[PDB]
Amino acid sequence: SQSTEPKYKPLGKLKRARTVHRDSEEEDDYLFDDPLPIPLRHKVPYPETFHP
Amino acid sequence: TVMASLRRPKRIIIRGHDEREHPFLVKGGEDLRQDQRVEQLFQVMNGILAQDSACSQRALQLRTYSVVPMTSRLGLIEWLENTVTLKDLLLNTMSQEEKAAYLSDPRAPPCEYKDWLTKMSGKHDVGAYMLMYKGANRTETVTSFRKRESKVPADLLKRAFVRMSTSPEAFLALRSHFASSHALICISHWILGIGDRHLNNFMVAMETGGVIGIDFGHAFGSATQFLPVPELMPFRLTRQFINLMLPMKETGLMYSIMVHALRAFRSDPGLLTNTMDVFVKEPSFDWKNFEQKMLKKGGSWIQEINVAEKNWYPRQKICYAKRKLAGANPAVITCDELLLGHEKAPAFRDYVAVARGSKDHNIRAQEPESGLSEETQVKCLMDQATDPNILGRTWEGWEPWM
Amino acid sequence: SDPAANLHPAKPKDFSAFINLVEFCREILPEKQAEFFEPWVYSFSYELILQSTRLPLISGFYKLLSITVRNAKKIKYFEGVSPKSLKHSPEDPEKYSCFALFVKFGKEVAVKMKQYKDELLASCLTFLLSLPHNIIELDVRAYVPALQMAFKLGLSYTPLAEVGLNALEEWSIYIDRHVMQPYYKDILPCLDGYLKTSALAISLEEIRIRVVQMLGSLGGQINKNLLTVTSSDEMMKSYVAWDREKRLSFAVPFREMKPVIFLDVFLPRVTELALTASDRQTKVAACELLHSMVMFMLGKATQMPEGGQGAPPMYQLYKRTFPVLLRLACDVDQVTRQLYEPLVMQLIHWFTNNKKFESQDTVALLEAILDGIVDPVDSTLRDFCGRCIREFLKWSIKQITPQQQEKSPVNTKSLFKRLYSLALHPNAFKRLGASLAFNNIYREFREEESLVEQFVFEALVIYM
Amino acid sequence: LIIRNFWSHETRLPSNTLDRLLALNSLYSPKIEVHFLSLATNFLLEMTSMSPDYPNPMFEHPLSECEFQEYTIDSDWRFRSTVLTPMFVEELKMKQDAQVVLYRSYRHGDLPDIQIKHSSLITPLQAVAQRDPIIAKQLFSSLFSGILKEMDKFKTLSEKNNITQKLLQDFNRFLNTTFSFFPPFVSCIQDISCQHAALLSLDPAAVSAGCLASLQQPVGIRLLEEALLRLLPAELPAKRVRGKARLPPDVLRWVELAKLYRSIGEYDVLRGIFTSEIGTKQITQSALLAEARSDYSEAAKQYDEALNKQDWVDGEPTEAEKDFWELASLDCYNHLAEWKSLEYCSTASIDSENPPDLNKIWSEPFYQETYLPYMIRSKLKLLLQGEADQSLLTFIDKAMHGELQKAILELHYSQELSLLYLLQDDVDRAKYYIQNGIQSFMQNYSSIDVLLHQSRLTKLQSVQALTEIQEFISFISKQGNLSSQVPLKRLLNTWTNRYPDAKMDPMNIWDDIITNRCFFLSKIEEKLTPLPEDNSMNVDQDGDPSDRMEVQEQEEDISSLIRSCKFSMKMKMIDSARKQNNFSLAMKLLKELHKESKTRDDWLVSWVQSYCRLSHCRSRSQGCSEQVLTVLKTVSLLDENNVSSYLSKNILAFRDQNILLGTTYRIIANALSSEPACLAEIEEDKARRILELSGSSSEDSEKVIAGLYQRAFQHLSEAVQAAEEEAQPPSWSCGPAAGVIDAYMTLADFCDQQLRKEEENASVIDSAELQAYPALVVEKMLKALKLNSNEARLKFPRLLQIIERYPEETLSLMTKEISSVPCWQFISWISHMVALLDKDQAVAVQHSVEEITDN
Repeated sequence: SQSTEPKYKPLGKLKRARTVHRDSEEEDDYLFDDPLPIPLRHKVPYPETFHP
Repeated sequence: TVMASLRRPKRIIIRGHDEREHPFLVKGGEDLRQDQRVEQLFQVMNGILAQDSACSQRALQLRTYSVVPMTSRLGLIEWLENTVTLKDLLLNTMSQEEKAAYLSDPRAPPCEYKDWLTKMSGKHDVGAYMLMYKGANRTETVTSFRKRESKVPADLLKRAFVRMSTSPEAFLALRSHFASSHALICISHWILGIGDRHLNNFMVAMETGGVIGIDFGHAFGSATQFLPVPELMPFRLTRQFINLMLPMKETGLMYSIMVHALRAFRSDPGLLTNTMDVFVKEPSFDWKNFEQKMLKKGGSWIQEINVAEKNWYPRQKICYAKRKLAGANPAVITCDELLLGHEKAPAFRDYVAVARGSKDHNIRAQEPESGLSEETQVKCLMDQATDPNILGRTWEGWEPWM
Repeated sequence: SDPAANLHPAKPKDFSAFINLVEFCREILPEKQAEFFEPWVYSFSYELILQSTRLPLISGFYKLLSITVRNAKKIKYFEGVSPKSLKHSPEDPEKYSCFALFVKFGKEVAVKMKQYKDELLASCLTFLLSLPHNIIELDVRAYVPALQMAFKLGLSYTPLAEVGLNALEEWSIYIDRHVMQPYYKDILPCLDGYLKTSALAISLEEIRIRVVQMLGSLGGQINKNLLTVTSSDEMMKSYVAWDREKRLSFAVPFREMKPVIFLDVFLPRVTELALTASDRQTKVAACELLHSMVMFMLGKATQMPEGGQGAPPMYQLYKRTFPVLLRLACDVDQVTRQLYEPLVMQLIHWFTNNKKFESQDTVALLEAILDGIVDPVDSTLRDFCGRCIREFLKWSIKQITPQQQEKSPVNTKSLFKRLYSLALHPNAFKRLGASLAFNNIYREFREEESLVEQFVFEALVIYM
Repeated sequence: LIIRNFWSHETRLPSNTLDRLLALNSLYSPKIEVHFLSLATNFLLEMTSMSPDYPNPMFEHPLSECEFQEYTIDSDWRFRSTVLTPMFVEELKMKQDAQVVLYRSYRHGDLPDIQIKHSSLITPLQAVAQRDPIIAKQLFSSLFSGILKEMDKFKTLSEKNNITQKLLQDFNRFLNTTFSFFPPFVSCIQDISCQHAALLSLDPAAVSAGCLASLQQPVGIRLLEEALLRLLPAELPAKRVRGKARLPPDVLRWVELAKLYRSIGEYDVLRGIFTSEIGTKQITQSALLAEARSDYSEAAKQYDEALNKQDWVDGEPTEAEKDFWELASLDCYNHLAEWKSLEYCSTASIDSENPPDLNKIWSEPFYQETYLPYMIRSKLKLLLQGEADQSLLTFIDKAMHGELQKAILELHYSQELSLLYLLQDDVDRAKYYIQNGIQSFMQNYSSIDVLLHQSRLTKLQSVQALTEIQEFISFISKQGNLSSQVPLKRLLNTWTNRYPDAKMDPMNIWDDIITNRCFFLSKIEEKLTPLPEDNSMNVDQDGDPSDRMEVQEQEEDISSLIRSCKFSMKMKMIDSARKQNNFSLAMKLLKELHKESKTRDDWLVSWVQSYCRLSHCRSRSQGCSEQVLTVLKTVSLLDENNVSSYLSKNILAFRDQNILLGTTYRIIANALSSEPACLAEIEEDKARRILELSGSSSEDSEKVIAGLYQRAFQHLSEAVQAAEEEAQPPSWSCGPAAGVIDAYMTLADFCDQQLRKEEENASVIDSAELQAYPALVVEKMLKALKLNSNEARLKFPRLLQIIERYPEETLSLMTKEISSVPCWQFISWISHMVALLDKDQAVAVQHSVEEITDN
């Protein structure tokens, strides 16, 4: 526990929630009613650039 | 006060019991039921634009004034305050040296156009345009029109807006409002088939930069079907309007406004199409009223004898309006109007070719005749409006140079 | 035309006694929760309203009535009288009669307050905006302009701003949304005017905080009306150039060259500072610079141009400047007044001269004076314009020769015809301006015997 | 004054009146940026008095003869306040030595005095310039322009070029070395650079940064456009210079102009700039078209396809196009509320390793401006939705350990800090952050010009959100509201009565408001849990909940009300998104609500109707085959007995479902009629389903169309009969009349379109079944006009045309039914009614014209 002497009170973590499992694994019965899922976004540029 | 314009109307001020003054324009010997019906059509258009989210987020509304007929030969028209004619603004922007040379000077574009018509056609009347249509080539017309455009200052609208404004923010606001108003006016006039858009038919609001359209005499291709010199243009997008957005192109703000307005109009066309159907089938809109109206005013000098003859069919006008409110090519529509009106002419083929294009420099000739999207339709409209081949063969009073 | 002008109490001690009594009643009366004030609401309100009706120029009656209406609301006195004449008196006719009397007095005060100013106005606005929400729910419109004036004056006078904020909050909370919806576009622009000053008695920081919270609590479907006035009409104005060309060319001297600057780009901000500046030093500097530029304009106009062209037309510039000079010559200040009143008199004398006559400059000056004399807000400017019309006629009839008057604008006949037109205008303030003008001319009018014998019957019929 | 005379002395300020401008340009420090214009103007005008033309009078001649008297001096009294005092009634510790000073002199006369000293204009000009930044700005600009124009006459070309280069370097130094960013100073510098030519080569990056900091975007935009127009740096596309890495100078100016236009909020100009100048590929045009069509899914897909593509036949795209693609894909993912994608995209380019190091956000200025807000927003949204992750919070605490990072976090993301703390309890501190956010809103709104509408609208939406944040904080900070149910009821009623604009607010405002409200409801549900750690212990301990389950059975505990409010708010958001033509977001929210919609009959039927409405709106802008597929998905949910059981209980939902099913059938039939072989164009299962739904024994392309039209008419007539059959009270003032009007107009429009279709093309079939169409149109349109429908009022003349075409079917019907419509509903078409008086079919309008003549 590190509340700290000053105002910041930086929080190490969050007591609230932290629930491990959320929502049914089923995740909505009808595939037909809703449209196919958008492709997952992909990006692979070169890092360590100067003023990109 | 007597207004210096055609038919010489007069301006009176009425003091109401609400302790306010109401200026009005008194027009005598001029039926004005068509103007009232067109204003009602614009009100319906304004409602449809207001009920659309994309246009509501940009506040696209056509400025509508009041037209009231009291007699079949006399009526009252609301007078707009702090407004000026676009031609008057362009003329007053020019200096004394510039104004005298365009206004009164040999080799001026107003005189070079007539000299060129005499050169390519041994006539000094309305048949010179027909002979030039039959006897001129695209390259010559384009080169002559560009050389004629080069003789008029290229930043008249920009200089005027700079002179009125005091800060760059005011200049930005005025230019944006002018561009948006002009784009909305252009698309709404093309939907209604309104022609005869010369520089004296536009009024500029000098306090905010807005544009207002007046003097609606032609409707549903009347300038393309019944004039001795046909108008093959959807709206007025000339060199000055292009140069107003000096670093940018017309494919930005104006294109976006026109596309959004056309998309709003094309969604649920039933109300609009029904209103123009009620407009087009009227017992007071006979061919006699049209010929009296076109006879009273000069225009393209329709004369006491009409070559195109009476071909008044309200079913064809509403059919063309419904077709263009769906995916349709503007070149196809104007060629259809030319076929309906100018069939017995010696320059029919040249009319059709000029109005259609060449498939090498025009995007409207590379597209199908129907099923166009809104973006493609607006692109074809802009290409047909800015075509030097069409603009180099127009009526002298239209002034295609400015 | 101002009612509370050149008027003094007959007994100055009685006014001091009344002021002390009102100030004492501010502290003593609202005490004890007003449980004991229950049987005195009608007996206080009737007498106070009668005395205020008999003497409408005393703010103490309005303040006492304000305390009366405030104590009643804690009591709840007007929670069941909204049906009004639908039922005669289910519980008590005293409350119904008090309600009806309160309704009529407030509507009359709102109608009569449009000519008051300063302390009397602040008290009337407080009294009307302290009214219960049922009376406002009757007719919203007569009370709207009161809210607008209270907010506008609260941009500089904090208690009026607080009163207007409380009234707006009460109206938005308790009055039905359907009836209050159309009026928000008239109310929110002055809150925007409050918000624009955030770049620079409850301090204004908490007032702006309350304005922000009120805007947020209204909702996105309403607070957009905060931008209704802007980007339309006047807001575009004063953003346009006074003249499309440049007239005042000034050559700044140096020992080597003479660069040319234009003083017509400074004119709008200089006039704005000379008219409304909080700090006194910048106001004095702006007034002096405006005087110098008026002298420069007059000299440049009167100077014979060296070039082959004609004299530089200063019509547009004179027309914008002449109205500002008229406003400045009747300022609440005295340095501005004694600096600019002789300027206006000298300008009238010069434009009525033999040299500068039958021109659009005299026309511009005369139309500026005649437009100022029909000001529906400022009465001091109206008085000053009446005095300007007298001086104009007095120096017009003397300087000019007996000849050189046929087919000549800006003459006695023409001035009378403009006054006659003003007198027959259906607008109330035009007739008032014409009457004030004639009341300022008649001394000079009666002296000219030849002018009388042709201008008495027509004027009598016109004014009847 | 001593320092001023020291600096104005010779050998420290040359008196050649041209090198003095350069000397004043060199005599500049960022500390005195506020008063620099007044200082420079005073230094320039102080040498005017050394000229021989200074003391002598300016105008040599008076206007006329006027003898001036002795100098009149105003009475310099002590000013007093009079606005706050009793009226009709009958200390100056530092004001007495700070009284009003005066310049020049005056002389009274019967004419104005124009023979004034030449100093009488110079002295007050500088006097008022010292006390006003705007006047000093104008004076400095005018003096600079005049000195430059006059030096043009007395200099050679090489010297002019040298001094212009020196001025350009000085202005670049001014724009690059500043921290106060005084709006008059940057505006003056940029305007002076704009009105000249050799100064048009000013550095675009410094101009953009200064205009972004000081909010002089119009000035920067004007400078950039005149730089693009008048300079003409290079017009050779063949790249005659040797090939190297650096981007072209013109496209840098285009990028800066686009940045300024995006900051000012004009997205159409930005789209045009990216279309015509930045874009050099074909995928870019289609992506921009999709973005302008509000189809963010397709635009994002095309942006990712362009970014991962590794082989280009035409050539490698420029770096500007690639960064525009990345930024536009970030904007598209933000618009779609795809937080998990937005967070990746934002954190993708920081590191090549699988876990990104967030500290490198604070490394480059480019990373801070384009990735930080998106990353913060995505992580905050993911946390507020209920997911658990500490990355954002660890980043926040480690950043506020510093001072520059903490300052620039507090400057902008104060609301995010408030929400982040309020999540992790800390109710006491978050008030400080929300007050800072409100104050920053005040500053930002007050720093924007009044001619820019979009920015002020955006700030209005922002302050709405901030005020709701503060209101919830105030509600939760008091323990009295936790007890009982009246404060929760008040808050719920206020929240459901306070909504963003459906037609005028973007989806970001709705998303923020809805997410914050749902988070607040989750927090108030967590706080109002039973006090013992085991559920229902206190409930069985006390006796009140036992009797509340019997008497108060009408509603349930706070959980049910919270769930109902959440469902209603999310449905309102779904309808708003459907109205704003954002279909992917509406589909996402509809699925997310479907997860739990099937627990109550009214919730289920509301979900089904909203889905069908969204699909109907989606079908409009698609082809015939896509139309058929969309409404074929739609049609499977409106013919189910499980929901028909509830439809038998409520008559309004039955009418709405019948209307929706009739609309679906009409769409199917219209799509089939406008495109033959469309059924053959789709797979056999869908064609067989359409054949079964048609109900026609034949297998041709016309009997199916006729059957679908018959089913559509049957459903619309069933809906109108359900509406008419005493489905509601009379309901004055047209409260619930919207559904009845909708049914009337739907049936009337369907029958009217069918009647129009018969008139256009020549008819060979008898079509005897259409005898009931025109009377139906006239009658139902007349009831709709009675119910105050604007659409019927603008569709009135069609009824007169129908009367003319088919007299004996409906002339008497209209004559009987038109007599009950209010007379003032025919004022718009008064000309037609008075022009339809000498015809045979005039009996209908006689009563109407007599009524309006009487009124």
